[PDB]
Amino acid sequence: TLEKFVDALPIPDTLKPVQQSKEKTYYEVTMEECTHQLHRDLPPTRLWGYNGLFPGPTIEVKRNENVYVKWMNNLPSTHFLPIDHTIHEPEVKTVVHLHGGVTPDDSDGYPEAWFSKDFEQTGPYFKREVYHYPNQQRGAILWYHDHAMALTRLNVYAGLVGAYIIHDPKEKRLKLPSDEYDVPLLITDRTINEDGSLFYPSAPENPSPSLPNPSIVPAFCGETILVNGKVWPYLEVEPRKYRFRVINASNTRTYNLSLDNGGDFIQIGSDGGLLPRSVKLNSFSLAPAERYDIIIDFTAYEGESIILANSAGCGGDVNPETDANIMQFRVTKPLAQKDESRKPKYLASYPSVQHERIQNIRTLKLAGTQDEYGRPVLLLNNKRWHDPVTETPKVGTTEIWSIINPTRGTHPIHLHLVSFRVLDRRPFDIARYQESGELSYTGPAVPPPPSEKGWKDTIQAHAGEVLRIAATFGPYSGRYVWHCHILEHEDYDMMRPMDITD
Ligand SMILES: CCn1/c(=N/N=c2\sc3cc(S(=O)(=O)O)ccc3n2CC)sc2cc(S(=O)(=O)O)ccc21
Ligand SMILES: [Cu+]
Ligand SMILES: [Cu+]
Ligand SMILES: [Cu+]
Ligand SMILES: [Cu+]
Repeated sequence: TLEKFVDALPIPDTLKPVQQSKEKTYYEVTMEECTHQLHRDLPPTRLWGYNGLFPGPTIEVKRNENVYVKWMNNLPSTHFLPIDHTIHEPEVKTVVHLHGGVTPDDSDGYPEAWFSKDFEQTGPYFKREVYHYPNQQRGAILWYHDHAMALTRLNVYAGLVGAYIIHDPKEKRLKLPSDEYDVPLLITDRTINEDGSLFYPSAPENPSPSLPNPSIVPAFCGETILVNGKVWPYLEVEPRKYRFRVINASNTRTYNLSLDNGGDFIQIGSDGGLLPRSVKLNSFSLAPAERYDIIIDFTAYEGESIILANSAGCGGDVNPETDANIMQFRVTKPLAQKDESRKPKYLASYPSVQHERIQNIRTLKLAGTQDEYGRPVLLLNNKRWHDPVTETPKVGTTEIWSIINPTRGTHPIHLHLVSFRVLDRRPFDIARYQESGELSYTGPAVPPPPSEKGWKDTIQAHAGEVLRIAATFGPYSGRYVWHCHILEHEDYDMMRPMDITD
């Protein structure tokens, strides 16, 4: 296996606009098949990249900056990863979703607003080529990726991901580490063949001969961990405070991260922006699509090599030699200047300041059935994607969603458009729920830890629990989605439409 910590961490370039004025910023991003070396000892890997880059370029905006991005498909007409034709027209369909984006519906990248090369064919919900992001939201770490119906796991695995950072200039005063000392970390697990080509499985192992070929799989666990498009890389840092925007851009894998010298992370931010108060943590779980905005203070570790480690298994216990490792920091870079950054305690106003009336309470179950080939089909509330819409909140109103998970594992549940608050989690009797539908608690409600006291948009719903969240649906109305962000689940078929009505 590949030797750890021999390639420098790439820092993706910030995308430059094609046109910019005070009224409007316009970008163009083209999806391209490209080859890049993922490790010193591999031949170049054929990938699909935004502007031919993996990850895609980092886009940086200000709060309320009036942004447009023409996302274009210039990919080949055939995929290179295995497509299962029985879970759902051109073969290659793409659509770009800005995850976390407070976005009008027709710029949100609905799964059925896909487009093939040069927009030759378009899905039935396509309206526009040039997406509009008015960015009328809290400063935060967002990220962009493909969201095409029934291909999301493949197109994302192929390399279609990037970071998108919204900067609110009212946050400048906190003096958090900035510029060179503010670094995104997009984490993606991959399996890589000897010839350097990506491996994505064609079928579960020990395929029942009942199975079609290719067959979707319910979960994907990569052998190797990349950050910013390199296998187990190293970052030289100066002995001072750094901010990192940590984004789990992996298909299935959840990470549980720590520093091997026992140092602390200082979490300043969640999916939806700055927490009200910074939190000192030794470790943290980060499931697909969650983001953690953290300060790491390398001040006291000059000269040290410090591994960002991982304790969470994927399909097994972590292997100390492989997936127990993420990346390595080397505190050997000389100070370019005095560390004037800060790690304040007092970051933002609490979400609990808000007093909204509860218009409605939805009860949603995570469940599934079995198809004609014997495979698990994962379903939100026992509905298929294609069934008539049932989650129909009214614009401007607040709902509590109770999410009941009687399955064996966690699902990271994600709602488009909004960020939301975490109210609490509560264990329940699974066997009883499965036998009779009746909901009996085995213990009291647990409120969120401080990490979850701010704004979230992707939230881990653990097994044998009920999770309650509270969201205000707005400011736009329209047609959006909600889904498990395990892409293998999402595509079959753990994704529903969500209509925010007027
Ligand atoms: C429940 C969702 N889910 C999986 N489902 N797939 C299943 S469950 C299952 C049971 C049987 S049985 O009934 O014959 O026993 C046969 C086939 C099955 N398959 C098909 C292969 S695999 C998975 C891994 C992780 S992890 O990777 O994050 O640890 C997380 C969540 C996951
Ligand atoms: Cu996403
Ligand atoms: Cu999203
Ligand atoms: Cu799931
Ligand atoms: Cu989504």
